[PDB]
Amino acid sequence: ISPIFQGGSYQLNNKSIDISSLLLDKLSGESQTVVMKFKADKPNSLQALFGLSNSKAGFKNNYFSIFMRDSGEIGVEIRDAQKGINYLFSRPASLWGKHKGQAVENTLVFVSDSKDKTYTMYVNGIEVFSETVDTFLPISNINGIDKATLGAVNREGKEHYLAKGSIDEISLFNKAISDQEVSTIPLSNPFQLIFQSGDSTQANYFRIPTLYTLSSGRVLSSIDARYGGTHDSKSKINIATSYSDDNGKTWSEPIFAMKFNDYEEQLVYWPRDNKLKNSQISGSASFIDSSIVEDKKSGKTILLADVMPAGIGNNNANKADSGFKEINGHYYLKLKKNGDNDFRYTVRENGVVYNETTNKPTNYTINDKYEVLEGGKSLTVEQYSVDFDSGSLRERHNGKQVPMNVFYKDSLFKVTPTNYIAMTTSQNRGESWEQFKLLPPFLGEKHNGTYLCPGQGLALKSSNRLIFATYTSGELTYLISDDSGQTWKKSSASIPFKNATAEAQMVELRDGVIRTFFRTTTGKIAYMTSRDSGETWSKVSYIDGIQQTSYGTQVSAIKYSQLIDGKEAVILSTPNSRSGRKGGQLVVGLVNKEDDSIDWKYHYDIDLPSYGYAYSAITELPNHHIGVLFEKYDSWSRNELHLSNVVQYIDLEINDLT
Ligand SMILES: O=S(=O)(O)CCNCC1CCCCC1
Repeated sequence: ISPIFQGGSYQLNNKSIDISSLLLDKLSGESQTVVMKFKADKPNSLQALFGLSNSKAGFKNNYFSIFMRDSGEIGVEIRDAQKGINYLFSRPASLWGKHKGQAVENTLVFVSDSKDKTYTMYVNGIEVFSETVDTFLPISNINGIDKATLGAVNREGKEHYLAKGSIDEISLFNKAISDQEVSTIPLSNPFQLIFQSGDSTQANYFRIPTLYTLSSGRVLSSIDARYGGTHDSKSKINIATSYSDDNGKTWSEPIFAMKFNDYEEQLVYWPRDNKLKNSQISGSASFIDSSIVEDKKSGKTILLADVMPAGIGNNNANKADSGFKEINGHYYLKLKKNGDNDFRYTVRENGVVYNETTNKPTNYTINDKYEVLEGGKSLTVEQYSVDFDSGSLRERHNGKQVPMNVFYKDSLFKVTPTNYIAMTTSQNRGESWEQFKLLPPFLGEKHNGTYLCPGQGLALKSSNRLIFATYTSGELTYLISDDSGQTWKKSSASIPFKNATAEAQMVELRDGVIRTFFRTTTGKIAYMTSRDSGETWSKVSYIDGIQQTSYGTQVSAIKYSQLIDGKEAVILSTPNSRSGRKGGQLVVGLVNKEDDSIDWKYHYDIDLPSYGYAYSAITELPNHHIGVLFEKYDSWSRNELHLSNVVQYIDLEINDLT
């Protein structure tokens, strides 16, 4: 259908533009669509892009607005004091501000559908909210509307919520356009999606991105596919992967690298209201925080992640138990059988379940998928599904049988309720993944596993050495393999912190010389150095010129292949803010060959200082461009939980950064 009104190139310079005579008499019927292409790289704190109001004295609360905040939040108000209606719908972190220093043209589509009684907002091709109401308020049925306004709302004759920005194009339709029609509207997106709601993972949420460039030229990404909102474990979370063979222009449909099936893969809209938002899937096993490296020698791609048994997360994990029993120099996985108070079993060689009290093998075995067999026959459990149909979160059996896994709630034999690290490998560069295997304890029988640092492992350039950083209380614990990941040893580097989330990423400054950058509790990013390929580590120092919050945020880092200003270069990706997870930057450091110190010379702004930026992944793409996959929202904020499609990918060139 043709638009009833269309205008363009409006500059919003803290002065409203009146379009009443062009639009108001054209509005008819109870359904409308607004399509608006707009820029705002220096927004006010709160500003209206579009308003329909009763501007008469005594009717200040009779209006419709489309508004934004300098946080990147988008929203609408629909109000009529006579009808007693005051709707306010919004979602944080919905907008772009700048990309490569130029203002981004955001494409906004707002559908007011009277038949459905639903208000739906899309920005940049992403649905950010869809709200169904009991009593529908058509945007043009507001009592006494007499002004149509761009860049403010006219209330009682005055300009409220003045906007700074521009509207390149605005169209209105006297119809609620269908989802199919919305999808045909052209976009000018500065970003891509690799993982997204509705894809093959069927997760509605995603966190903790990784990127790694393989020697073939293929670029690989992994991620937490989070089902029960954006919550850390305890929850349902799988590790998913996708790859690109064209320098990041397109990406394969995701597959899983690690997955559990005790709960259904459900695409669920997790509630965002204050009463329900902390609802958390509490009976599911999960994976969380993945990291990838490529092994030159074997050709294998190796991926590690934390594993959490049913109902377990960092919070309630059995500290003081590895989950393993050491028996004459070997670690065996412990099991507790239904009805016992203690863990009287171990998993011996060939998956044989052994009774530690009677010292006899049982007629139970654990296969390579950690599934329980009895007399060689596969046992099963019934799968759970989740719903909020009763007004609160419900977890219940759904009629479907799946293999009984020792990480599951319903399993006859259960592992120790603590955190583990698992490893999987791919021999076809991410096209498929082998069944995962648990790594052994590294810090003793009665110490819970260390926590994997998400992002990349490190493959040393002049040897076969592989290193994955992990952390625990009081130290970074580096896991080192010289045999393609078949065996691992630890290298402990104490840090002056108790219980910090010390997420660490490494760069090889030169042969044998490793610099590790890591998150702390001090508001500054820290670093340490190894000059012997990770055997021993320096004391801790801190980077100046970058701010983090007290709780900190994961940081990613690479050694760039090409010289910059004649020097070896490291690139760092992090929020640069003392206030929240926002103000995303790539910081380019030039290495001083004399002393290995780094001159942090260039700071590239990913988007606005006030716009969200949390966990991130960076890689040098085969064409020497930089790929960034990152959480474009404040993933700490309790106001920004459970947003869909905020993990986004962008392509940059080195000249963009300098
Ligand atoms: O809250 S954030 O800093 O965004 C994420 C922190 N996750 C913590 C970590 C999760 C997996 C293993 C236990 C600890």
